[PDB]
Amino acid sequence: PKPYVAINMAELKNEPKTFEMFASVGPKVCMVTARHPGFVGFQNHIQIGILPFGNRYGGAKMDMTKESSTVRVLQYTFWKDWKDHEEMHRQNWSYLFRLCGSCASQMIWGPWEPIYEIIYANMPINTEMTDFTAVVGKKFAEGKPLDIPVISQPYGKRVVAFAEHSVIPGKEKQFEDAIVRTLEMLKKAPGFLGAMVLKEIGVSGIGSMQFGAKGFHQVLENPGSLEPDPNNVMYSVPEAKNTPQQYIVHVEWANTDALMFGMGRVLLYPELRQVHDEVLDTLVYGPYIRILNPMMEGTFWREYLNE
Amino acid sequence: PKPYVAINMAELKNEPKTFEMFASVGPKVCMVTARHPGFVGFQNHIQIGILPFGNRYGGAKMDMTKESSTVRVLQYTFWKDWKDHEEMHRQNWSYLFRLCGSCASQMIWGPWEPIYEIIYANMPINTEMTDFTAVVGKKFAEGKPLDIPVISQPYGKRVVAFAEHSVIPGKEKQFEDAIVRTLEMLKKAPGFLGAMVLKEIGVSGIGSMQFGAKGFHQVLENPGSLEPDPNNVMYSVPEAKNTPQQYIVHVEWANTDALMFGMGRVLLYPELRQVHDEVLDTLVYGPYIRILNPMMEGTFWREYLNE
Amino acid sequence: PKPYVAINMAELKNEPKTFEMFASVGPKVCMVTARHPGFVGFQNHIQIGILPFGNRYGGAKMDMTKESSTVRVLQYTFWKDWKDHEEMHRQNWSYLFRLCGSCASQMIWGPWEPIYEIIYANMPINTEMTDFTAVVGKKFAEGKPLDIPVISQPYGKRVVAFAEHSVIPGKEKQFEDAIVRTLEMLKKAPGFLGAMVLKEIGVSGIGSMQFGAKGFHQVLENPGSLEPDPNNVMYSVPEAKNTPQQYIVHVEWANTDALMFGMGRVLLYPELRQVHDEVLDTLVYGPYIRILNPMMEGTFWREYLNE
Amino acid sequence: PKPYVAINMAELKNEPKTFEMFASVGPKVCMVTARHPGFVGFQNHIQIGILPFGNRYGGAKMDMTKESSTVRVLQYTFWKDWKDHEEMHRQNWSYLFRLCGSCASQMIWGPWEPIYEIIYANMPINTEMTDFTAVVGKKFAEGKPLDIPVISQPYGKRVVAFAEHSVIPGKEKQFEDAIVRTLEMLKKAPGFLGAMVLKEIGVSGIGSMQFGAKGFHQVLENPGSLEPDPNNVMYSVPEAKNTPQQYIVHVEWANTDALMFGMGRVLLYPELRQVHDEVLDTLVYGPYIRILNPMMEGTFWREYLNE
Ligand SMILES: [Fe+3]
Ligand SMILES: [Fe+3]
Ligand SMILES: [Fe+3]
Ligand SMILES: [Fe+3]
Repeated sequence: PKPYVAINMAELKNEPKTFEMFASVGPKVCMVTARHPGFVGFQNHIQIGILPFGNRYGGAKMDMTKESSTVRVLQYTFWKDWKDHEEMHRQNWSYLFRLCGSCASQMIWGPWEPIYEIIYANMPINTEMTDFTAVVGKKFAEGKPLDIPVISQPYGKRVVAFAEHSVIPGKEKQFEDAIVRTLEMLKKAPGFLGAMVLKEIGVSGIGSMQFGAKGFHQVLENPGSLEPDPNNVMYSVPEAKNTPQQYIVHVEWANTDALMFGMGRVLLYPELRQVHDEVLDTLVYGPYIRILNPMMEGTFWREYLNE
Repeated sequence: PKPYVAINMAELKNEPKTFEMFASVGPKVCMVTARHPGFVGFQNHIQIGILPFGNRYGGAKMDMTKESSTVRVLQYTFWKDWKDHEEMHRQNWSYLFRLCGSCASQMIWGPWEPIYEIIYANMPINTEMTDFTAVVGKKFAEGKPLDIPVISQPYGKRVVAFAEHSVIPGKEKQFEDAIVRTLEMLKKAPGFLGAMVLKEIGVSGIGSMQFGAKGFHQVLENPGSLEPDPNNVMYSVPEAKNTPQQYIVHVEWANTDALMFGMGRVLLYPELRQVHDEVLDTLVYGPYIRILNPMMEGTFWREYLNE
Repeated sequence: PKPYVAINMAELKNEPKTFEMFASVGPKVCMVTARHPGFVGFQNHIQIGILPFGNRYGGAKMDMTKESSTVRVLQYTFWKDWKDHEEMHRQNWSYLFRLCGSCASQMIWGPWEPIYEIIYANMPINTEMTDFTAVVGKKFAEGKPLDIPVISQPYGKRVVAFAEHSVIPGKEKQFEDAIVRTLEMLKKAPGFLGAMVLKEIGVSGIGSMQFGAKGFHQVLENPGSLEPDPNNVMYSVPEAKNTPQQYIVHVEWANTDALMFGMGRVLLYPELRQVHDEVLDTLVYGPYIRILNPMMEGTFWREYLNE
Repeated sequence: PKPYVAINMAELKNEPKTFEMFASVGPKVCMVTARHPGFVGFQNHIQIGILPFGNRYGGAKMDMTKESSTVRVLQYTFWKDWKDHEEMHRQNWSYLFRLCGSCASQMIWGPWEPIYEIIYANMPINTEMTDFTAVVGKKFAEGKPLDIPVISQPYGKRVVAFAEHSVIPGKEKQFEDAIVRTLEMLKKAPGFLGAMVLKEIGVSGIGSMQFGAKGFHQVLENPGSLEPDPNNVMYSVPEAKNTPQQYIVHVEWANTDALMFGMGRVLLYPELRQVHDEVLDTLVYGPYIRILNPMMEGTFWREYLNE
């Protein structure tokens, strides 16, 4: 079934010490989240650049890692029910806060953790290049050759287009119908590895370290080993849901060229351009497209999705 | 009277070429906006850093300009009626679009231009250190020594704390009452040069280059001298107003130390901490505090403000 | 069905500034061409070298990019009807001319844009190495394993042999019959990714910036933002068709070794050599073979071709 | 059938001279062992690093080869009957001892050669990327597409997780049941190339150069060409079997990322975590996971395994 998605967002200094603590702390956080039975997996991204759209963002490029002073992370966690995420955070607060707190020395902005429902998904299981022979064999044995997916390689060996959209109030239905039509046509592009549409349903205060006054002072005053009152979150997840409605259109690609010209198909192929024009007519903000590298992931979230 | 405020936000490459075109294009844009009789001035900022809040944002410091790969600009324009801003853009579209278009090669994100109402303002006219003798003389001659302001130096010789807040729906009145009480007490801090509270009323589609499909293609395809159809904006300013409600708390200071410890008074002075805790209890997001340098400005906006 | 092909040819300085504007202007031109419903895609090439034929062109080699002072571009655009190309140019002249005009500082020769009919095509859809599992699955599901193509990777991950021929008047039928026989046999060579034969039907005056006196002076005198009169083109496309008849034999290959020895099959394999000798007997000029890298492309032109 | 496994372990100086004599002497030893008809193959490993488990072993990383002063070897030889191994050593002692003796100048610890029975095996034949077409063709021809394996590339082109476990006396049955359930689920991870569980049955005294007093002095006093009395080994293989019972869990992976996150599946996937927790409850020591590179191997041992 379709899981819910929490996306933890933050911006940190682009330096070795940051990536070192990614390697130490990251696995720990993931292991703690896996204590909850509603946890079905994760996909953690580093932003490597921004899609320039010709020279609309002429200062950007798809890979800005060698020049950027900061690094943005987007950590997806997947949940059977979005309430599982909230429960997991509270049940494991002593660990999560202290783990996430150790990132402080590198932090510039965040954490900020919106919650999403998946309203459309065409996402395959991941496989390594070593796997495809056994997959093909099994699918033919089952008489289901149509269920043979593309090869979507895990652990940093593909790229993601993270397209931000906010929609004019009242035009949500038009956006959702048109974007699904768009993605159904987009899958013809070479190197297309899957797409899903995420619709924000709210924000996790606790995941964003957004407390009332009491928790705010505890966060600021913390020596590192004393958690804020997790009960001092002043709003529920849906209470923080944004209007204009926010969506993420998440599209995966074999490589950044396939991404650039593949996403470009909505501009370059007249038949698809006409369909995607219906998406553009609904927007308050966007499309703004971040280029992401899915480096650390628990690939079994796609097994839950596709069962 | 209180003007409305448009704030044009963008992120550009932090390099000499960016600042060179600031010097060339900036004045032109300002001269064009001054064509509209509703224009009462401007205050253009560069972000120089982020308030770290101890080590809450331990990767940040108040002046990150020497290390940052990007520069964020926040360009305030002041208007008798916010509709003046929208009309100005449309009436002078051929000039403005082609001027702002020349920034493309340096752009990474933006432009994004929310519109605000001022719900509280305690902001003096600017004066240079050369002016204060005449100001003192004039005010005593008129029998109005209470009207002698602090010395708030224009053109990059003071700093701004730009504090972002979003508020839980239903708590706006609690937020506004408490933040005004806070700022009324905050003005006692040494080096305090004024404060105002900005409340978002919407977003300018045209100022944000956010069009329907037609305008979107015209923007991407533009050689530099062909404006998109300005009539292709699909939403009004109020249709894009965010819920949760967004506020900017804008506080000006003599220098970055006075800023750090002055803003810090809301944490460090128990009486004020109690008042400001009422603000904290209302928030979905924030406070997130950007450190700004007001470099280019038309100081007469404060003359309109203070009559 | 078979589309018509326009090939825009130009020679520019081989330096970073040229490739930077390829990246800036290129996408824009492509987005503009896609405004016309008869546009079915594109394939843009950079020449990387010349096939030396042993030492017939002993000063040449297949990759001369590190030593050449110039770079030649060959930009294919594909059209349902060749008149669509002409119509597109005229309808979008203000954008196209200003876009192409910005290349001026790097230009040494061109643009020159002959138009071609395709008289033979054996060209597969492009696929990334990630795609083939799904393609195989789909074709077996449909009971059409013979329709499983070779893997022809898009976006610079294969190479093209661009073979220029001009034919003795009266020998066109012999050339065409023999070259098709040749290519039908050539497809047995390892790493063969497809072939097509293009027959010139004329030249686009507007795409070649070839006007009468009025337009000529407008081009020379242009500050960059004032298009020449597009009605000052003095000849129709067929009026410029060359006699001797010109052809392009366009053959795609996995890599430059497969290209060299694969094309060489028409000299090295006695049975194929006898067939290809019938081609050679018809020539006024050629074969002259440019080595091309297809870097930027709209791969959906092959979907139109093979539907 | 399942062969028995002898694993020769040693630690040597990490320098070119060590690898040079690996290349000279290594093949010789393998040729001598192949004199015995019970020999069914071998898989020789170099340890390239240690799995850090987040920062549990924070001084370790998966590839420590550029920094380490030593290199550990683990040389698997496979035998129809474990007694064949003992027989081979004694029958060919003059060659083996003089061959292994030439390693002396580089040795820091070892040799130590435990013997194991395989209690679980899910291990495919090796294939190069060049082979899979013919493999697929053959299996479909035989009507057995389910017997198409993953591509497990020989000769250094994959990696091994070498997981050491020792089990509480009385808990061997629980360990063995749980670890098999674990590995049966683990095979779902991307890039999983096979697994087996080795259970120690004893230690080869002769393979470990562990003699009585007489042989000890002969070893120490040897000029290089005088073997110790091979009959002076004072214990049989089973007499040296350890309690607590020792196991090796041997898992092969496409690459070190697939290894890290794949092995990590027993921590990150809740369903598998519950199963694997039953393994953890039985342990005296471990899991300690060495990262191995299978460089030199006789791949036909897997043909014997899978018949
Ligand atoms: Fe979370
Ligand atoms: Fe504006
Ligand atoms: Fe053209
Ligand atoms: Fe041995």
